[PDB]
Amino acid sequence: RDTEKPELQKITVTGGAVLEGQKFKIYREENFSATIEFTDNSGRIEHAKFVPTAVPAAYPATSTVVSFTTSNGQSISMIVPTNKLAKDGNATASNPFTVSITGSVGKNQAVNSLWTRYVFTYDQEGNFSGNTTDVGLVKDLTANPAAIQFEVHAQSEKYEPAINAEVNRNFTLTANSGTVSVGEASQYITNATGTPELPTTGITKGTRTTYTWKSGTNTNLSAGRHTLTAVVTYPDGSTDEIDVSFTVRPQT
Ligand SMILES: [Ca+2]
Ligand SMILES: [Ca+2]
Repeated sequence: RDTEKPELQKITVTGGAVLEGQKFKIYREENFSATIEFTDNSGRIEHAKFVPTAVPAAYPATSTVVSFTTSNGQSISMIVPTNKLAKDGNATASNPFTVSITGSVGKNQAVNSLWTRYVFTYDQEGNFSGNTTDVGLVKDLTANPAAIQFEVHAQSEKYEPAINAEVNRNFTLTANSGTVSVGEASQYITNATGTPELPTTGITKGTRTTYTWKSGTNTNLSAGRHTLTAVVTYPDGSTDEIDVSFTVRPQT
């Protein structure tokens, strides 16, 4: 008889999260999705569930869709395709049993917020993936292979604004002006080469990236050299600040 536990083989993620082992590092106001793949030596998994603790690890049972709120009307969902359970060959290396995760986190959810959930799969004999350890109690995500975490990060951690090299910042005054206006910050700012394109909208309706001059910035510049600070505010309200040089010369 089968006395071998099903085995979590692989996790994949897409969109607004980064995977570190069993932890999903999620940037606010961005959709993400994930898959977790399991195999069993029998080739068949009978039950699969997501639960908030490890207490019911050993009890074979199935969940459909479970979720939790993440502020700003947003949520994370954990989904089992239950109609694929309890079929021969549904959990082989070439056809792993796959559960999905999808959602997003609202801007009002604090940075470093952390949720723990547990995913269990069961073969027909009732052997289960993972174990009964409470990773909160032992302060160690890795102590239970069934544990997964969702950790909230600021969009400012993901993005790196840079200066658009093609836009002129060396100005010459006209014949009869003491100043020249630098105008809008947005014309000078882009994403650093090889880093993610800056967001436009968030998930919360009405959220969007802004490009402004830092409070206290004078924008009508007289002759000389200047350094101005531009503020990129992401949809989640976190910010990068980038210093931008300008030169103002008199007309000959
Ligand atoms: Ca088995
Ligand atoms: Ca940044």
